[PDB]
Amino acid sequence: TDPRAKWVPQDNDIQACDYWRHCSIDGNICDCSGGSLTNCPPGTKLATASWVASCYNPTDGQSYLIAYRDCCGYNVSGRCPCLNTEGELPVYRPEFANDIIWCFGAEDDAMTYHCTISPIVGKAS
Amino acid sequence: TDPRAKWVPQDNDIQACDYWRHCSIDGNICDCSGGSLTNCPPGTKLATASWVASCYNPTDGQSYLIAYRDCCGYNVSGRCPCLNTEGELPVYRPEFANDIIWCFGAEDDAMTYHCTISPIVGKAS
Amino acid sequence: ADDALAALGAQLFVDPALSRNATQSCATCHDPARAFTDPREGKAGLAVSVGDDGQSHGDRNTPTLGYAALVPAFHRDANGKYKGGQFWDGRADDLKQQAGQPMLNPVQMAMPDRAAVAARLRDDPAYRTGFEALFGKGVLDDPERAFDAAAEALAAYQATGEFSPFDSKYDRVMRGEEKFTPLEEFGYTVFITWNCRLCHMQRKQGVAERETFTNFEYHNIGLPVNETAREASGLGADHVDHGLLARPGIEDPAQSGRFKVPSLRNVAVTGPYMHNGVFTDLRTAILFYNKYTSRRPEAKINPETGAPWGEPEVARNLSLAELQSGLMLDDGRVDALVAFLETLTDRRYEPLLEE
Amino acid sequence: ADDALAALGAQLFVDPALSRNATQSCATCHDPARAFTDPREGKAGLAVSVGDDGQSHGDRNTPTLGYAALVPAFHRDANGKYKGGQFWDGRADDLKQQAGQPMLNPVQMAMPDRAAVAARLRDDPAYRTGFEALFGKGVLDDPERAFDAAAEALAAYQATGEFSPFDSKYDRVMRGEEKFTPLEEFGYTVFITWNCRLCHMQRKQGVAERETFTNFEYHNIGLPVNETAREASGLGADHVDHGLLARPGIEDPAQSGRFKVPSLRNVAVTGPYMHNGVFTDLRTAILFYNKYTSRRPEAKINPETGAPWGEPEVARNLSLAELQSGLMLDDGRVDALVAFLETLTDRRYEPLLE
Amino acid sequence: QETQGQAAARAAAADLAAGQDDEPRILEAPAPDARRVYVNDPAHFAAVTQQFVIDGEAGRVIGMIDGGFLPNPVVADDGSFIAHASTVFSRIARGERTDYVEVFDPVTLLPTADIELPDAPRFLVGTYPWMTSLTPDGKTLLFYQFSPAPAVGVVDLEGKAFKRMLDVPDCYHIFPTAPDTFFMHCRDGSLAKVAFGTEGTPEITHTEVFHPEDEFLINHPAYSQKAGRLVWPTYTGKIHQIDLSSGDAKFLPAVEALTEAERADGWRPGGWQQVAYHRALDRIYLLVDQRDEWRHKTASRFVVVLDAKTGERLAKFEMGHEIDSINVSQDEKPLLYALSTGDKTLYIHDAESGEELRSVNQLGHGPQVITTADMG
Amino acid sequence: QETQGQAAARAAAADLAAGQDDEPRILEAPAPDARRVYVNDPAHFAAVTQQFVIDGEAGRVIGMIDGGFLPNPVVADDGSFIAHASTVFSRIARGERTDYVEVFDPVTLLPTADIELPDAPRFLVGTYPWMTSLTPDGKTLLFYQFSPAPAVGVVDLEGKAFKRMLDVPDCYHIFPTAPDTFFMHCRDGSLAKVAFGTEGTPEITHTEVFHPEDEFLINHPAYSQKAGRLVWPTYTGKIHQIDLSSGDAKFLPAVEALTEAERADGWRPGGWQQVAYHRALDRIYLLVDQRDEWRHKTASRFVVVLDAKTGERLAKFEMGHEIDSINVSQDEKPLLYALSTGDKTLYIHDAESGEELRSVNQLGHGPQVITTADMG
Ligand code: HEC
Ligand code: HEC
Ligand code: HEC
Ligand code: HEC
Ligand SMILES: [Ca+2]
Ligand SMILES: [Ca+2]
Ligand code: NA
Ligand code: NA
Ligand code: NA
Ligand code: NA
Repeated sequence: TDPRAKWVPQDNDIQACDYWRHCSIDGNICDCSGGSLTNCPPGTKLATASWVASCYNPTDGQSYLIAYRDCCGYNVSGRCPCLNTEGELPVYRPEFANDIIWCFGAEDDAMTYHCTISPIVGKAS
Repeated sequence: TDPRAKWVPQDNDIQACDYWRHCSIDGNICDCSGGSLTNCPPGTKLATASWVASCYNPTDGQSYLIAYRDCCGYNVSGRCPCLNTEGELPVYRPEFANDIIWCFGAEDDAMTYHCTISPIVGKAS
Repeated sequence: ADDALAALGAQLFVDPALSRNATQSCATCHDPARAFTDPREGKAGLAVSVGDDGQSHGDRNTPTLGYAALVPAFHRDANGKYKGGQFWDGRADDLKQQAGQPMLNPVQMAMPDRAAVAARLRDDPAYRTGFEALFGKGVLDDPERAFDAAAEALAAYQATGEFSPFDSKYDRVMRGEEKFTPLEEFGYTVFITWNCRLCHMQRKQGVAERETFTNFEYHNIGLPVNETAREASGLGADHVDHGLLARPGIEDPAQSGRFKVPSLRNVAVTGPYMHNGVFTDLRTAILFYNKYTSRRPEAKINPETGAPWGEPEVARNLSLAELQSGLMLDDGRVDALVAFLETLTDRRYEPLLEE
Repeated sequence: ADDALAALGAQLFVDPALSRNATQSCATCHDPARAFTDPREGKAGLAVSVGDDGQSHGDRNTPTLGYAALVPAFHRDANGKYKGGQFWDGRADDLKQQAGQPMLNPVQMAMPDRAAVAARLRDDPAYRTGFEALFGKGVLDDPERAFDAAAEALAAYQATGEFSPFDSKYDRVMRGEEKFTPLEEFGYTVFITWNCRLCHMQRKQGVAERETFTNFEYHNIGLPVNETAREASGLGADHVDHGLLARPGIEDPAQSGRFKVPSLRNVAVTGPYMHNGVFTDLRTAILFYNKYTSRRPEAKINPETGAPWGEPEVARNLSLAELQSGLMLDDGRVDALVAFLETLTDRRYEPLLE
Repeated sequence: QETQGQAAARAAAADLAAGQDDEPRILEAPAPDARRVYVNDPAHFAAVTQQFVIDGEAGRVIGMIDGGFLPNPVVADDGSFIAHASTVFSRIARGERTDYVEVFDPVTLLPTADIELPDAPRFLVGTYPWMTSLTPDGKTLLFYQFSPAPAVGVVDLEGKAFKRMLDVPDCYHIFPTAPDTFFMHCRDGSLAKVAFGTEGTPEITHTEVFHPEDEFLINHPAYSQKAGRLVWPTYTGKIHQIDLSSGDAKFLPAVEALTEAERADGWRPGGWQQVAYHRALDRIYLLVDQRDEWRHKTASRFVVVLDAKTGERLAKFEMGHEIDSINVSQDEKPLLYALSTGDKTLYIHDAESGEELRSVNQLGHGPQVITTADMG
Repeated sequence: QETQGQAAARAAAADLAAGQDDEPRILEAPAPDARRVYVNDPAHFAAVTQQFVIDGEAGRVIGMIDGGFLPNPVVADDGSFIAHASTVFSRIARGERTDYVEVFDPVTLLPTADIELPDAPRFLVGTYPWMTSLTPDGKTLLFYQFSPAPAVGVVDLEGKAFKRMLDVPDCYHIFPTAPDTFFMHCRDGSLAKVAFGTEGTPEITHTEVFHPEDEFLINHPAYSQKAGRLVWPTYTGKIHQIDLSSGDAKFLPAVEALTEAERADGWRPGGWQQVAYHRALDRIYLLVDQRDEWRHKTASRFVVVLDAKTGERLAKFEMGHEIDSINVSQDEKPLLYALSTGDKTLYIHDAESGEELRSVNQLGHGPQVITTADMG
């Protein structure tokens, strides 16, 4: 709860904003509106695009690529809001930018933002 | 601040929920979104319908009839929310009921609730 | 002056000598026993009045003189709303300007001119004494002076408490001397929360000192022609009553079909209703307003004839913003409103209310 | 043991005695100097390969044998997607069932039957020794056991280190031994965040131990017919390649037009591209994906022809959900993907990149 | 004592360590059961709104449903679907109005129907459960209209079509009792029974008047469609009970939720859904607190529990939060649900002992309406 | 001392006592002036949003405008009109997408144009003022598209119609310099100048690369169309200045908003609208605080003010609140506007001394963007 202090990751609770995989999340944790860490809630639509970040995992000391994907087609969840920005770059480097609504590829052309999932898609580097 | 306490009217600040004319208001005070105590904000539409209440004026000891009228066609203002129910009766006595959106007769068929005004229409009887 | 000028006007008010054939006074058409309205049946019932010649009918219903002294003189307010005046179309500025006009109007008292009126006044020694005491010697020898003084006396008389007593049940209840029945109370609640109050209350907000249940504005509510009255008047099946636009000096086409909002005081005893006397029953006048708000078939139908209300005489400039309230009056609310409007009856006419 | 089995398969692999006129071995089409693909120029370029008869051409491009050992045995998964197997249509279950079929294919090596194979095996004293040492005395006298044993040896050979060394630059960067260049890291970032990774990564999520840049699934990406190859195959221009639907026992019409996702390892040196070798150049392969995403005129045009791509050979069961990404790759991103894919080249073929 | 967020961290970490794959995808919510509870958020009159689908047993959000301006939610008792009547505009809160009913699948939450209501016929009011109602067979949705006059709209959910408006007398609320019948509460202090068809003036029959003009019946009565029991508190905690199980109204003896001494010391009901009824127990639950008489929409901190037959008080629970609405699950050992508009939090209590068991926060901007299915 | 609500009660009591009548009516806002300020609430990505129009002198809301999902507000420097590009859906957050431009009268707040944008072309992103942009003449509105590729839409406000999209290269933001010309910022480090006649490809010309790969330019620079000063801070607090007043780009001396020591001890810009530029005074204003390098979007409690010609610091203010965005009035003795997303409150400061004068609270759910008109 010091906002300007270096972000301290934890691996014990996925609903809180300091969970290690949320290091560059912008919005809401889908685990808090009926999805899960890596799945969308019912009635929403899973985008295919993603911004990515290398998030340090305090547990095994390894860095993993989290490819954030949005669940779209609902109004914002309003539960478990978080904005982190580890390694986050301005819009002109979109692959690393998180103000952008990554709902591209979602079924039914869904582009409204409900929440975001935090899957590992790789090792850093 | 005791919410269950008998309400105590004042005649010194129209933006506060204990202002005497707001004794059966439900919504938001129009004065707080560019209206005034008795006028709607720009871009909204003034209903012709109302609900009424007898509100004691502590400046002069008289009770007045306040015919609340809504300003409609905009999303709820979100400023100066208030809910009072002096003399307020259930829905089947609609002239005294304040959960109903009193937007009837507004220009352009506007029925969304934005805020409410508090004009006097008579002395109490 | 005060008492004496009113008392002179009391004598003129009742004096048939101001009509050509001397059959007719103010009081003939403005009968004090019927809230200063005309009880006489003519070729169109009580809708329009019969003049001194026994034959001619007017085209407009004879209104009450009660509370008329509360209306401001004619003017345009800064909103651009015309306000006040006398006659249903406001063509007289005030009571004094209005008073001489039924004397010279051939369809009413029918005196040929001012000198003829002056001649009648000169013949009564009580008028010679009363007129000269107030307006100076030889007043009755100058036709323009005599006519103007007579108008003045008459205006004064209509300004007395006799005309505006404020002793209705509503007045008593507002002073805390009695209380409304639950029905009357519901009627008042309805009147002040529904569209009635948009036109039939003096003020847009705040409290009036001497409420007369009109804002004195001009509105076209879209009434049809009263065909039997219009036939009796003889003005022609092609004739259009333009309301306010008929006031000389008003040229604005948007004023066509608009009429002065009447005071609802004594309304229960001054039937029939509207400027052409088109509705017999107070209830019907109330139900008229549902044509603009109700989706039901019956709301298109004048319950007195079994047929549609009818096409407006003037189908433009209707007060649609006020009239299209989006809420219909159910029968319980009409009843309540009838109850309430009955409390606006002055004490002396309370006995008239049974019938 | 398994050493000897694969050592036997290493012999068979380069032996033209397994072709009717003895003009070609597995290595003729799957050239080790070319990441186990065919260098030779036939009637339709390098799009399809020429059999033992000197004239017959196939209808499909010869694929690399690198990393093919990592592919699981053909199966239908719990989500009802087919996965794994061998050949572009998965018609062979695994490497063992696949190995026999070039020997007997008349448009390829063109041996008449298992007996002619056994007969040719039995003519070599080294095979009599090597085979009888692993499978028992007389195994070459039974055509069925002999053919099966040769298929085993070849499958074992294809599963050695040599075919799957994991020594690409990509592998070295994942072990922390070097770093991508800026362009290469941009391309990798783009590869895992664009739609590529929905198909060309082993897992949906997590990290794979031995990534081969394919999820082993079957997809119709809407490719046109390759006109000169189809002509050289002589299968007739009324012919339709139905992909997985051609696997015996697949019946579901939703599988028509779908092919196995190729591993992208060595992709930079195994041109031409796709099941029918339609695109000579890697960058054209990348750009094909823009036809489903980009507004621009040039996205309809195959830069190799200057003409529209062509209608899909099979105009149904297109993987639209994956392909209609809503985002077009600009030149800079196509550039960066080329660089990243170049880093999937095994060490020994880095000299081929030019 | 291990929270759901912690349990999920522990499981994701095991998966990552075991190298366990899994495809990112759209979840189905768990099968509807008795401990599913819906919370609607009218968001203090905002133009768009949310409903949260919550597993009461776990205290976990399992889904959401978006809505428009002051929608009316319904839930089929049998659990086969949910629906709402809702209202949108072409430019947020301005321009062309479209009123419509959606039916949704209770596990995918996908709309299985979207039925336009002609001529913007919905009643726009702070949300009252019994202004939109399902018939017991789940085939028909009934919605109140106020303007231009009281009427009831008939929507055929099976054929997915608006059928008709019914004219009714000067009455309010809609309590269905049969595929073609419902009751309303009338200004005159009667109930009206309304028996309708596809056309024709409906058969409208009034009961006896059951209360004086000056007892005020609250806007949020409890009604158990399965029991045919209508539980109607007044402003003083006096409770009317009407038995409609026979298809006709029968008036049960009135009970007092508060004692005479409580009432003399200022105890009154207050809130939004100030009453709940548990059908299998035949128990009534009432939100009460010490308050001035005209503070009847304020939160309360106490629930009294009374036997519906005798009016005997069974418990008085100190809720320990500012509670605006209550309801109960309809299973044995029911939960008592206590929703705070102010805290935007559903507190879930053991209804026998009153003990707070768990809670679900972050439930929108002004959540007010708790709905459960009676699946028993 | 007397608040607006109190002064309001005194006036209304005097009208009552004096019997003054007055007609309930729709107000007009006052004439746009230099102290008028607009605050946009993207509402943490809610499907509907609000703009508050504020008299900064009195610290009084004088109007509001509704928007849809992540609208882009613009304000005509001359005060002639305001506009936004906005996005709605047929069923709150789902169904058919409509992107449109509305123009409003700036005193009635009535829409004067509603121009539909074909094929849902808007870039949906947390709100950046220079992703949608008026030409200096106010006849043309230009909006950024990211999908399927960077492009720029041209909307004719005079004719009230969409015109066409322009193909651009891999560039971001839109800074209009004339009726037919705008600059963007490109991935490769250059600026791109885009000149478009009515047809064909636009003529596109790059500057040199003016910053490196490792140097990160914020999403919210400040651009004064009237001065043609583009003011672009980086993550460290270094500030790029590009003059565009000649119609071509000319790079002014780079400058540093923080001292080498302050960087060393943790001082960095951070927030949303981290930078403001006052044209008359030629003076830059920069939200900064002590923070880690990847906490660039968090609130900052300090503002520094420095000369744009020289680089010299003129003041450092402790704002006394958590501030996300800043801007300034463009008149003499400007106001410094300090917007807190977390407090939903606009703090209004004397820009000369940094003292807080007044404030405006309850500005929605997550207010982030301040716009002012430059009218002198
Ligand atoms: C033949 C019947 C008749 C007689 C006699 C008559 N009036 Fe009238 N009076 C009417 C009619 C009819 C109207 C409405 C006329 C119109 O609007 O054009 C009217 C209107 C008025 C009004 C206007 C009131 C209002 O609310 O608009 C006043 C004042 C008035 N009369 C006073 C008098 C006086 C004074 C006399 C005697 C000098 C008089 N009347 C004689 C029939 C009569
Ligand atoms: C648009 C303003 C307006 C509104 C709203 C309106 N009235 Fe009127 N009312 C009038 C006008 C004007 C007349 C005169 C019409 C005419 O004769 O042309 C009138 C006439 C009447 C009369 C007949 C009076 C007489 O002496 O002839 C009654 C009764 C009446 N109104 C009652 C009501 C009631 C009750 C309501 C509420 C349902 C109501 N009005 C709403 C303007 C209004
Ligand atoms: C005349 C050229 C030719 C020769 C000789 C040949 N192949 Fe192939 N190979 C191909 C073609 C063409 C395909 C793809 C055919 C298809 O998909 O139906 C292929 C496919 C394969 C595959 C499956 C690869 C994948 O990713 O699906 C394996 C394994 C294989 N060959 C191994 C061999 C072995 C072992 C030999 C020696 C017995 C051999 N090949 C001889 C041309 C040849
Ligand atoms: C729907 C899943 C899918 C997606 C997404 C996809 N691919 Fe492919 N890719 C395939 C399939 C299947 C083939 C083989 C197609 C065929 O030959 O019929 C293929 C073939 C290729 C080839 C030629 C390989 C060879 O050996 O012939 C390259 C290069 C390639 N893809 C790159 C990409 C890139 C880069 C992306 C991201 C832009 C991409 N693909 C996206 C499924 C996919
Ligand atoms: Ca009359
Ligand atoms: Ca190839
Ligand atoms: Na008639
Ligand atoms: Na005229
Ligand atoms: Na070819
Ligand atoms: Na088959």
